[PDB]
Amino acid sequence: KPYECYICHARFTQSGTMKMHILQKHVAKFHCPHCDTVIARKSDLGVHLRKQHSYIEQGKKCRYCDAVFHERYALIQHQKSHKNEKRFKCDQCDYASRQERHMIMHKRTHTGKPYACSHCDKTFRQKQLLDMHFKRYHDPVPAAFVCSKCGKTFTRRNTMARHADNCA
DNA sequence: ATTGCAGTACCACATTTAACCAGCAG
DNA sequence: TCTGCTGGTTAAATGTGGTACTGCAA
Ligand SMILES: [Zn+2]
Ligand SMILES: [Zn+2]
Ligand SMILES: [Zn+2]
Ligand SMILES: [Zn+2]
Ligand SMILES: [Zn+2]
Ligand SMILES: [Zn+2]
Repeated sequence: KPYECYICHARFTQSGTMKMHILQKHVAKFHCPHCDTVIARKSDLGVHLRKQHSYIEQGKKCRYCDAVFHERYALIQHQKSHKNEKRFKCDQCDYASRQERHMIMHKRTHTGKPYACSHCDKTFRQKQLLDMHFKRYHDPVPAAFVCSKCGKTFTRRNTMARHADNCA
């Protein structure tokens, strides 16, 4: 199918689309009257505001918040007020978590320890991350953390680092 | 010197979603 | 030709999560 584009030899089925390629490469508007976005093609602006800016009859709720919105753009934009913010406040105590998983663990301290070692009568509140009890006690290598140059060893980086600050 | 615990930092992997783009009917 | 739609394709942001790390207080 013709017709080849002269500067760059597309490759287009119909002339109108080819001239569209000359316009795109080979720029253009358009700016959504309501939001600050810009769209390549006008028809794509059409879809943008048939999807972001149509009145939704039953409002949607924020994932983190109690705000409802009847506009999609308004809804997402709001969820912005929640990004990189502590979005999971805790009812019993004033601790807040950016991620829910953490909120669940914190809860456990208030609502008491369902992780249990197979080999021992030990229950760990947090997730497996405390089944590293398993590595230490049911014992397949603690980390060295060597200082320089005194060559001393520490079981923890931070302590070693502090020591390294003033050593000879 | 240390460790366990609660909670954070870091960094990688999986998901979503909104514009792109070609082609099309009217 | 011209205009407005589409469905499927493409990446950037964000959710998800593993884990090493930390600060605190035994
Ligand atoms: Zn060209
Ligand atoms: Zn808009
Ligand atoms: Zn909200
Ligand atoms: Zn709490
Ligand atoms: Zn055990
Ligand atoms: Zn040293």
